Amino acid sequence: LNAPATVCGPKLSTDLIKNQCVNFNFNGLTGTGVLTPSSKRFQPFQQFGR
Amino acid sequence: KPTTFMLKYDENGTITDAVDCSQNPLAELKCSVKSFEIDKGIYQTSNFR
Amino acid sequence: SISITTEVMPVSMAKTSVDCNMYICGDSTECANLLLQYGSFCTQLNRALS
Ligand SMILES: *[C@@H]1O[C@H](CO)[C@@H](O)[C@H](O)[C@H]1NC(C)=O
Repeated sequence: LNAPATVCGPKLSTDLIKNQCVNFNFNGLTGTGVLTPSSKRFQPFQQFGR
Repeated sequence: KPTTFMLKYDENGTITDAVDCSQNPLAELKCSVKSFEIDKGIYQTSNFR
Repeated sequence: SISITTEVMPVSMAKTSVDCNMYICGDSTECANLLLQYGSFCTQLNRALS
């Protein structure tokens, strides 16, 4: 959980669901919340922010 | 379904009353106060919704 | 002489409330289960704040 992940696991991807309290999983970062579009800009090759 | 309940046990080891915390705001208030009798006024509740 | 002097005194402060379950275990079911083992501690702070 530092960089973009290059070697990974054999799990199937799923379509995005917007505006609903769902359990997400982004590169092994599990959680629970609602998903909204963003206007924030990131540094290159940076995955997530806190 | 996985839900939140609250149960009351009497003086003989049996279940006599129960409430579901996700049905009504009144039931959510009962689950937050953790009692079946509540008094007059305004209270703040948890998220069992 | 007639002199008018002023005296400032506080009366009240802000009223605040804290949701214990969402401060400690934010949207986590497992942490909620582990929090019920600590019985009747979150209900003791709401009484004081009220
Ligand atoms: C239940 O407990 C009470 C009080 O201990 C007792 O009087 C009664 O005989 C018990 N049994 C029933 C069936 O109520």
